[PDB]
Amino acid sequence: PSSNGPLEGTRGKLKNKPRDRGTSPPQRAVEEFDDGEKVHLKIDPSVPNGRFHPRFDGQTGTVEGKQGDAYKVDIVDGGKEKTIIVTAAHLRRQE
Amino acid sequence: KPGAMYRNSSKPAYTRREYISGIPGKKIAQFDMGNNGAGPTYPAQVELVVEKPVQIRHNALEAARVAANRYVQNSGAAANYKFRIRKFPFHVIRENKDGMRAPFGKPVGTAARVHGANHIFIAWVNPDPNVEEAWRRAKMKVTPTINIDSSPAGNA
Amino acid sequence: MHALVQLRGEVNMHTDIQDTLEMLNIHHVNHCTLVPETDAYRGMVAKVNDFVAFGEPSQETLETVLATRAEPLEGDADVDDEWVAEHTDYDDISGLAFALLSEETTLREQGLSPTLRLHPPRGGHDGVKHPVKEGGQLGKHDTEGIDDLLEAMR
Amino acid sequence: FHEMREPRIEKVVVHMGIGHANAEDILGEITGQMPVRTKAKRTVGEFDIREGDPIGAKVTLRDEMAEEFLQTALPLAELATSQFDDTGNFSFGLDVTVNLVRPGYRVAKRDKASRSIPTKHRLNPADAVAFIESTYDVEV
Amino acid sequence: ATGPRYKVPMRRRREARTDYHQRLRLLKSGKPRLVARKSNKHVRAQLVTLGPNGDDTLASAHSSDLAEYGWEAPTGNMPSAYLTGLLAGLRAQEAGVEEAVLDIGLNSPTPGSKVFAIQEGAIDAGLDIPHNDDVLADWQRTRGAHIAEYDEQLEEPLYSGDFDAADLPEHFDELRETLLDGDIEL
RNA sequence: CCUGUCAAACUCCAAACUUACAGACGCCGUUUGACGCGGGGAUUCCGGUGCGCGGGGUA
RNA sequence: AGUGCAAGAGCAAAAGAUAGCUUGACAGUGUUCUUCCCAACGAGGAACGCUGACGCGAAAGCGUGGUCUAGCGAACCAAUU
RNA sequence: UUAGGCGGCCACAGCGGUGGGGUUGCCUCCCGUACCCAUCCCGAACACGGAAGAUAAGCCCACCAGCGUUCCGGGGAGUACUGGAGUGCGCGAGCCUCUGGGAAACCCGGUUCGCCGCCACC
Ligand SMILES: [Cl-]
Ligand SMILES: [Cl-]
Ligand SMILES: [Mg+2]
Ligand SMILES: [Mg+2]
Ligand SMILES: [Mg+2]
Ligand SMILES: [Mg+2]
Ligand SMILES: [Mg+2]
Ligand SMILES: [Mg+2]
Ligand SMILES: [Mg+2]
Ligand SMILES: [Mg+2]
Ligand SMILES: [Mg+2]
Ligand code: NA
Ligand code: NA
Ligand code: NA
Ligand code: NA
Ligand code: NA
Ligand code: NA
Repeated sequence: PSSNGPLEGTRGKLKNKPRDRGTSPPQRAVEEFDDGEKVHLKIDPSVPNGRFHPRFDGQTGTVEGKQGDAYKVDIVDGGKEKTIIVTAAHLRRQE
Repeated sequence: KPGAMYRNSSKPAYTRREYISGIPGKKIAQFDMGNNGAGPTYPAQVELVVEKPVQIRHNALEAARVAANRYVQNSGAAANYKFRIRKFPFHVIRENKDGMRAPFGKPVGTAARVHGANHIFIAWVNPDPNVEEAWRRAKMKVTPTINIDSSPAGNA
Repeated sequence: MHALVQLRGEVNMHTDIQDTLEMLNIHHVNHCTLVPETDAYRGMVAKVNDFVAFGEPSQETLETVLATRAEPLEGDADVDDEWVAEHTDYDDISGLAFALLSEETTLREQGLSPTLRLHPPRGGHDGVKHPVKEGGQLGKHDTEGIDDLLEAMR
Repeated sequence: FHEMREPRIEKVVVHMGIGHANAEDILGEITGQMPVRTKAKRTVGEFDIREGDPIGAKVTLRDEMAEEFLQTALPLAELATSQFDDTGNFSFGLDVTVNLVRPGYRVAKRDKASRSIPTKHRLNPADAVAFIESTYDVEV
Repeated sequence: ATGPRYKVPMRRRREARTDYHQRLRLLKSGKPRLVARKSNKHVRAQLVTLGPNGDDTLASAHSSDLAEYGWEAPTGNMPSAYLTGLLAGLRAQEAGVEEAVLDIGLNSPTPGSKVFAIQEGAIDAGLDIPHNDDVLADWQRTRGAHIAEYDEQLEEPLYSGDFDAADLPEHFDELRETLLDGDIEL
């Protein structure tokens, strides 16, 4: 890479297809998850806040409590265990 | 310089003029020749088909075209035929003209990427194939071996 | 049910391929295993497709091989009819063979080593540089094709 | 069908596009209600570089205030045709514009469930000339 | 519409019915919404909750089914609003609902407006709702005093036939009084 | 309207493939203690080649 | 279009424009991720909490500066609360 | 749902167009400014009060595919590209065979002129 900011090489993953453009539906930003649930991590290009480091897009972690309205999801980066602060706006229930 | 230096399609496509400057103009005079006022309403239609993917510098394009059309004056300056070269030299080419230090070359020319089996030239004639000869001379000045293919023409 | 026979060595073969052969109980050239035709097992043999020889053997051939090259989970003991009878659910080799082919049981389930360590093909095989459709000995085979190999390595 | 299809005057805007005013006063009397400032956009050579800046006034008249005005405005105008909108509007003159439309226009001006008026229900230049011409004067 | 790349607004945005930015802030509370809506002739009050396939209305009240309790007056006014609010508020209580936040949709937050009246009614019914007292009408206007006095400038009945000539903010009390005890559907 | 061409820093499209998690089979571990945790000792931080994919360069 | 400035990205009853009011560019203490993929490493950065005090709004709520990714700096000594 | 309110998915729902619908009841347009409230100017809007009129808008209902979109058949195409294998071919660029996957454009014919949830309601 020529630089090392968090958004390096995120043109694709943090952009919306022309039609999914614009403010997202509120239903999924309010969704409630229970500790132990498996959730898929994916940033909503239209939703500014509650994001996590782009490197984790694609992860499937486990909800383990929350902080404020945001949730605390445990994932495993390679072989390292990590906790991710993320809002519902960027989570989906597995299965 | 020799075609040896630029005839292969091994490099990335380099054509974004918004990021490249100082690109030499093309030597190709025209792409439409003959009676361009008329539409392809001819009995016969022969084509020059490249047999290998290659890069053809605008140099060779102009030399090959001239050699063909300039000859198609076996039919006359305003003869009844229409000649078309369908490829344009989009691929910008450099040369590293310091040794291998900061070697990204400087724009020196342009070439056209043609894949094996494409037709680079297409002429339209009435049962008067002098054009077949105009191409024996044309593929004489381009790197690849070529195939002179006739399409609408069961008048053998 | 297909008969799997490693015909190419480990040196230079992809690790993820070698691991697969090992997951299928084959750890040496010429070793053979019997594998059920399931989606999961099918995916595996496909990945191993270039270093092996496989196919569905005929009742007889399986029987010949079982008799000649089958072994207990441990020990020298020859697996002959009597062994099969006094140790398995079946009454003789044929009984076993049939059950295997119809994929009703496995060499393990019957206290037998999952591997039939064959002998080098007598007369030599067709080559390990080309598949069957090319006159080689790699890849899927005919029931008649597999039988010839298996029998030559009996 | 009709009655709810027949034209009507909705606001008459009287504005003086000056270039920098004292003019409001006459607009106030000519109409009958306070004028509104007219700021401008973009910086330009006519020493009009100031973005927010008084450069004229306007007055939007509705109902009687609009008729009672046109009952003198129109007489001071001759023109017609070509000088008409594609939506049945027209401006003449100090400017005086007349916006014309049919009964269910609020559907497009309200907040809730607003909607654009269907082309069919729009007012045509012709259907406009008729209505007005049929009110103390002549077309072309 | 124009091309593959064109962006069509959410249906409820096209219909110009739902303000999705406000809806999101509304849903933040995690409480039921006290939907206050109006019509030229009526006034509706719903207590909506969130659901898997859309919202769930647990309790509602329409200014029309107000007569069902003795309403003999128009239904597009302040007293009407309050009452519909109180009625819905009560049915709400019966439903086990205890608190809600005021959703006034695309309406304006104007002081003494009918939506706030609706809110006042719901609150009195016993529903716990985040509000601000001095944005509400001064009781008398809620009663319908502003309309009675308007008919004082009579000369011609404010009500075409309807009931009464000088109108009745008293009819308002009798009704509120009624709703605060027993009766069916409450 | 017709007709001739393109894109490492274009995309209305779009693989193979790589990848998170889960289940199944396989293999493995429960006297050969896997997975994991804590600690002691390193060596090492001139690499090279083939193949696939590359970027530069006439090579 | 605009959003201060590269480039890529976000945004339309707004994140843009205008108006009005306001100083949350507030004090304190943390969790997490990043810096440093995996996989140890400081300063710095960000997201998300809690406590206190405020601003605005009818209210939900929004404000931990400017939409996001650049604008930064150890120990020792000095000055200051 | 003989016309309503809140929504979910967010064009299969968009764009354009045709036909139909309100005798007491619904939504509207509509009528009107004493009040709450309101326009840097206007009861236009916002807000409030109300029924003389109307079904012309909107809206609801039925339907049309010309454009945009979604999905499907057949053709393009097992083509392009591609994971694994090769003492197969080619001066080489590169190609070929076996194995496991497998497209895009475009053409022709269908589909699509929203689906679903909660509440209320001759
Ligand atoms: Cl993170
Ligand atoms: Cl409403
Ligand atoms: Mg990329
Ligand atoms: Mg043994
Ligand atoms: Mg021999
Ligand atoms: Mg051999
Ligand atoms: Mg990759
Ligand atoms: Mg911010
Ligand atoms: Mg020092
Ligand atoms: Mg100091
Ligand atoms: Mg009609
Ligand atoms: Na979106
Ligand atoms: Na130098
Ligand atoms: Na040649
Ligand atoms: Na840090
Ligand atoms: Na001003
Ligand atoms: Na209508």
